[PDB]
Amino acid sequence: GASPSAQELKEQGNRLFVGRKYPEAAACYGRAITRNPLVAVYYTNRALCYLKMQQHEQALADCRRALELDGQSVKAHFFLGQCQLEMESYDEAIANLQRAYSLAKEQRLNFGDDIPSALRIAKKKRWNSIEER
Ligand SMILES: *CC(=O)Nc1ccc(NC(=O)C*)cc1
Repeated sequence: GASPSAQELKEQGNRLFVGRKYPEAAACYGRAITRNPLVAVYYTNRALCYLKMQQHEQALADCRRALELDGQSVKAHFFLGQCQLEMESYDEAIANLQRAYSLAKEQRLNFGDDIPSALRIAKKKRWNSIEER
């Protein structure tokens, strides 16, 4: 009988995630959330688990909750944008990826070419969507 802290469950979820045990990692992050539900990173951790499993509605809800808790979160806007892109909500996806870019610059955070690459892909898939449909 030990009940772990939220941070311990987060670390446990990280190890499960690296092992590609995403349902188990998601459940770990969920148990961290119940212990401290005001911590936005636990929600973006779980949202990435759901994205790996193509659970878009759950990933969307976690990203939106992370933004309620931290409206300036680069990660929440980025994974929200990715989720929306996979759901083909192209204009919302691009707008959230642009917000992630602007916030990362404001916050002095280096993500290499991650955000420009996501933006370029999102725009190209949007245009391809239209050039066909
Ligand atoms: C704890 C840890 O290493 N997590 C982690 C998160 C994300 C990724 N990369 C992708 O999902 C593409 C690797 C490891």
